Amino acid sequence: MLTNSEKSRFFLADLTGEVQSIPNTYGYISNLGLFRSAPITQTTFLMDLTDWD
Amino acid sequence: VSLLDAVDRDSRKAETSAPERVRQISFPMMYFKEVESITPDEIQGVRQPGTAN
Repeated sequence: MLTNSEKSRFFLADLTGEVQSIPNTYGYISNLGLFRSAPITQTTFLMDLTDWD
Repeated sequence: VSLLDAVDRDSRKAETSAPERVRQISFPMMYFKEVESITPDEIQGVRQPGTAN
């Protein structure tokens, strides 16, 4: 794979592939599966608490 | 050749012709020379004018 030289339109030079960088993504807690989905139809939800002795 | 001159009859007289001639000559000749060379630097990395890469 050849391309135009660095400073001339009449000379050729080779192109040795490419090198790539990608950001890190940890995502450790998400893999534990601790959280359970609970979709709702409204913009807020309620809950009730109780106890005795 | 040349024209004959009339001469008397009773008095025998005559005419004669001259001899021929010969020469010689020589010729030189012309000489021409040409030189050319090919070097690797004429090929290394030189793009073909009509096409890319």
